[PDB]
Amino acid sequence: FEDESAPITAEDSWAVISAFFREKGLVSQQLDSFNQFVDYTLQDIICEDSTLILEQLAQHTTESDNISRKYEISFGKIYVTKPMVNESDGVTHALYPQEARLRNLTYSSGLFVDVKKRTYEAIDVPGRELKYELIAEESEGKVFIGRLPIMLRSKNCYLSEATESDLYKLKECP
Amino acid sequence: MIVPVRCFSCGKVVGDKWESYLNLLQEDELDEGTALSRLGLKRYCCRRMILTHVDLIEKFLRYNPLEKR
Amino acid sequence: TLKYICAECSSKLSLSRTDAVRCKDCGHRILLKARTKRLVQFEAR
Ligand SMILES: [Zn+2]
Ligand SMILES: [Zn+2]
Repeated sequence: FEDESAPITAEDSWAVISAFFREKGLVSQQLDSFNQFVDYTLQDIICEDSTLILEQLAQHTTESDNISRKYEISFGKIYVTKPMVNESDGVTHALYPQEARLRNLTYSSGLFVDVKKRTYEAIDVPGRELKYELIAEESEGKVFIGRLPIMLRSKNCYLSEATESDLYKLKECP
Repeated sequence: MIVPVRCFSCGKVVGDKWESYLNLLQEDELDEGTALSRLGLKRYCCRRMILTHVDLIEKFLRYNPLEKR
Repeated sequence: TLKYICAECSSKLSLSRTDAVRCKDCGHRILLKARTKRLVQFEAR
């Protein structure tokens, strides 16, 4: 007690267990796995490969049109938004779990990606190496590629930061 | 949910001893046994009725009414 | 006509068949039908 370094009894282990359950919770593995997936795994899946190259050879029967094209498309950063719902009239509004449960919707958030539309050309001189230079069509602009379902209380959910009073206001059981 | 009107076993009216019980626990700083004895609950059938009650009605009352006048 | 209550305003709204199912105060699309007027009998047992 008075000694800071006094040994602990078997009753204090329950204080340690209480601290563990305060920090972690009972379903921490589900939320932790989903947070890791959304925060890092989606970006890895998007960036790995996902570089479609299409080398359109000149196929020149005559020397007048001896130029080879090459169109390629890559994908940059991914943006995941908060859950929102598209309505019949086209108006999109924020969707809450105790609306998707009643209206048979899906609690999902849209995914967007920065497309990067590059392309090269080459002066098709036979014998000389096909040197592929830039045609200035180095184009690219997020595009909606789908919707990811969101688990509740995860980092990208409306209830992650909600307090007890806010949960009562949103008709959600604490 | 809310305090039962009567003891299941014998039938003693315990529905009017809930707020007094909470007051005794809070205002007078009595322990549960002395508070139960102060209210006149002598058989353990009644003591388990009052002692083990979980007053869930408050949680229900935290939500906003569906039909507000 | 027949009455309903908004889910998050508790506002009474009388609607016909041709009316779009929405709340006229907040635009909410969840509506609860009003309590019946006919008497209900319960056995206190
Ligand atoms: Zn009894
Ligand atoms: Zn409304």
